Amino acid sequence: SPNIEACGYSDRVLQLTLGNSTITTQEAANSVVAYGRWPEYLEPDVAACRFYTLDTVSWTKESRGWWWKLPDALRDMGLFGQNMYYHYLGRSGYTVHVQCNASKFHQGALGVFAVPEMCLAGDSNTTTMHTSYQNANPGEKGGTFTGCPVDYLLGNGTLLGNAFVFPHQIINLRTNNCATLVLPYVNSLSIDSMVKHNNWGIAILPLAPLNFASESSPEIPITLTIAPMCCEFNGLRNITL
Amino acid sequence: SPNIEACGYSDRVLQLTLGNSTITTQEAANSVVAYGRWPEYLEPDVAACRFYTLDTVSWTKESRGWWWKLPDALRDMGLFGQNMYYHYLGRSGYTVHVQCNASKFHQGALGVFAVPEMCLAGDSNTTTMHTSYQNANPGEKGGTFTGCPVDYLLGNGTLLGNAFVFPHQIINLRTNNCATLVLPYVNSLSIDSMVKHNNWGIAILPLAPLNFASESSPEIPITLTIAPMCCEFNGLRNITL
Amino acid sequence: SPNIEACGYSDRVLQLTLGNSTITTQEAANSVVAYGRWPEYLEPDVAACRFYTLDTVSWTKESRGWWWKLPDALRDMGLFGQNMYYHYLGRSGYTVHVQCNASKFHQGALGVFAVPEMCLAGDSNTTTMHTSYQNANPGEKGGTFTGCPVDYLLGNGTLLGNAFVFPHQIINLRTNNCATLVLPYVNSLSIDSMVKHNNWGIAILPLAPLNFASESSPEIPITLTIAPMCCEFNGLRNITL
Amino acid sequence: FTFLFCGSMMATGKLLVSYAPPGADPPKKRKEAMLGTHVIWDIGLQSSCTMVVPWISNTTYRQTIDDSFTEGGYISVFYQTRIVVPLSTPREMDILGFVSACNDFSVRLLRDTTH
Amino acid sequence: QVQLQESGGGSVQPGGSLTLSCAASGYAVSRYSMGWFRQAPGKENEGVAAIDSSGVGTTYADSVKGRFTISRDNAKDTVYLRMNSLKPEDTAIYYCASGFGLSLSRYTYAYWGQGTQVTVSSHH
Repeated sequence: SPNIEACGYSDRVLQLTLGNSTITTQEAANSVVAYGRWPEYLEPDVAACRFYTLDTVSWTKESRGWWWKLPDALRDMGLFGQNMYYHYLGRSGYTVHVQCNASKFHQGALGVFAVPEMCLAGDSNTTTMHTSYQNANPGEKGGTFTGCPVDYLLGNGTLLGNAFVFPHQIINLRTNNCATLVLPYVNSLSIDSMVKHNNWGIAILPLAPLNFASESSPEIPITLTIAPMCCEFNGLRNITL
Repeated sequence: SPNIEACGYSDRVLQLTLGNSTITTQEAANSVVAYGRWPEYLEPDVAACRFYTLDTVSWTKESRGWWWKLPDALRDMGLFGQNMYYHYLGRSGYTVHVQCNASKFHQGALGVFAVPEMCLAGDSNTTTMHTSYQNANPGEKGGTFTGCPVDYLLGNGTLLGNAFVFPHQIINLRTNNCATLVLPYVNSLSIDSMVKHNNWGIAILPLAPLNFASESSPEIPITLTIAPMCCEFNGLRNITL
Repeated sequence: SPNIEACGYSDRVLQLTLGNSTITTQEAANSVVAYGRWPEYLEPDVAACRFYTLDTVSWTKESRGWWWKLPDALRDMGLFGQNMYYHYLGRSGYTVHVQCNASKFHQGALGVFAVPEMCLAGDSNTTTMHTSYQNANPGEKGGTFTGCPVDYLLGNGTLLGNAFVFPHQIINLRTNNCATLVLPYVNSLSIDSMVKHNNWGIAILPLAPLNFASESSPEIPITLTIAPMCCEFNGLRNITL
Repeated sequence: FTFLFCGSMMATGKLLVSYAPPGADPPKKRKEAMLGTHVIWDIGLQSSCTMVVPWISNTTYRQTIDDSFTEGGYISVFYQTRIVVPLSTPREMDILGFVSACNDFSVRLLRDTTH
Repeated sequence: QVQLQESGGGSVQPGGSLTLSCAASGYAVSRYSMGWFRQAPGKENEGVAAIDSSGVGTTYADSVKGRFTISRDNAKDTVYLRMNSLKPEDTAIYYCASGFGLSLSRYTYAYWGQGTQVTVSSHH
């Protein structure tokens, strides 16, 4: 689906500086808008709309994959976590940026899938949700697939090969080191409870296995930076403390 | 100094609504600007510039008085307490509003003194500060004078009778039920540490004793509402949590 | 429903003089039109359209309430009682004026409800009317509620709390000493028999109990003055005598 | 929410009516209630007090059914001070409460019951 | 909607104790809290003990402070009133009610009960 061929190596470094935060993107070009819709409006504004970096996870030959939930992931991130927790409402878009660096000597391909309403493994259609609020919500450390989400079934009862129906990019080691996904707010309502319902599902699975020459780094790292876009919350409620 | 005679009873009720907060002032008129200077600028703005009510204290025939510190008092008040604590800097003015209600049957007079750099009792000029950070900073509950601040010495080695040199109003039961003091930021520096240094000193002492007829309320209550005005803090520091 | 705040005490005395009669109203302002309709036409005119004072009733801590019927109440009042009795027809509006005076030392709240077709207690829906023509028609002395009209059921099988659906005012001792209700003619017909059918139902119940300080008046009085407005009767019948 | 004070003119004091948006724990201390939308209602000045409950909610149409813990504001008055009394008033008075919808209030899917 | 029954009420002795309990209906006691009011015959409702369900922190009236206890079990759907060192005044018409929480205030309680009478000084 993502049959692109930017350049291959590295050309120019253009750093995104949104408020206090500062990413130095590989370039910046090769970004995918989900369904062709930029996030929009239906209060820390520019102060709260800044990319927060989650924890770095280790990609090794045996990795099955990883998954995250939005808003959930960024529930501990300063200004965004707060306005999220001190409001009954909240809707917001996201700029997902997944960086995966290596060399001219590694190989493989990661698929970064952004799935709306990504319910995970519990074939119990006679009842979704299932897994306790704490299990389904792993926050910033994220959850992992296994050969409890089954990788080839994208952990939801649907063969991986078709996951390309959801917006996505493929980080292919020989081409790009970054994937960029602008995801607008997707839900059945104008605005809803951020604490209870998870808007999107960031999925990253080994579409090709990792292979390094002779002896180098035994494993390589991947990073996810997520930025809230057009975030509003109603209504200035409690300020407990 | 405050030789005024508004009306006497009650005329019109004009409520001050600054953001989420809502006071219904006795009237509003009869306000004193300290040294004839309104507060001014050298970020929750209108959201953080709203009157927060401190705890209500009981005025009885034996009361010696009460005292508070600014910023200190409002250190626990939502948006203002936070921006105060998450910043090395901070300067700000205040609208002090002290309400003292009774009837046509009570009598006495309270002096509301606003003293800049109001150091309290420790004749040790060879060393001010003295009283541990916790003692000198009683926050919202406030401190009390005694017949350790001595009332007639305004608890600082200077005879009360002269306290009228500092800006002040006198709540006289037969005339007004409210005192209003717009106090600008007063310090030796452009902007300083709010946590360490106390800008003003709100003092309330029985200038006349309280007297009620036959049998009524054994005591009457007084209330202090304080509003931050033109508050800035530098610089977006830590967000610990 | 009647959330008003005129002044509180007394300002100006403006006396209503309609013909031979003369009321000296507390003021005059704070009058409620029933359903927003002034009385109107579909023969002693200005001579018969004058406020007649009914008997004064005593409001005490144990009062359950009082009730009256219109036209019924004013059946003994000179020119209006006569044209009422010497005619098969008759329709007419009313200016109900209930005065309740005390001091700055009494307390409580009276609800003056004006109920159209106010049938009273006889849960026998399989038959209203019930109570003999003489019982249901107590004329000028009026009828009383009890803890036979039950107070909280407004004596008609409907919880008092909702009585505010009918036009009404609340005489609240700290605010107003008078209630004024302009009630137009309300019936299923253009014009009907005044002797047989009762148009309205003046209800006055203790919404708050009466409380006087130490020792004062053991009870306070309330007064109802009612004025016919736009009264026509058909047709010059018998003049018996 | 409108409240009419029915206490002896000559008395004073201060009260605080407060709101707390859907979800939050019932604010048990003044200090808490003080944080949410609230109005300081002076007894002395004006006998009546109106405190509008804004429409703060998730869905377009708020559920009017019997749900587990629907939210759901919190209108509650608090002793800002403690009642001042003149000479010898009974010292105990009441306040009444009134509720009403607004022009922006609507309803759908005509349901029922009768027995 | 919810109709919780006042259990444990009986005529005991001065200096004694008595356990009281109220079982849920309509909802699981756990969301609303539960408390007790002893409206002494001919006097107003009188607050004694209150406790929050999903956030245990007890509140007692000063007239019964120290001596009286209150506890909860959200799993058995019942609220436990432990009245200790009972005296002759402690003879009232007891009541349990559910409110928000956990705040002995004449009301701020919804569904009440039938009224269980504990005549402490039963012997003369």
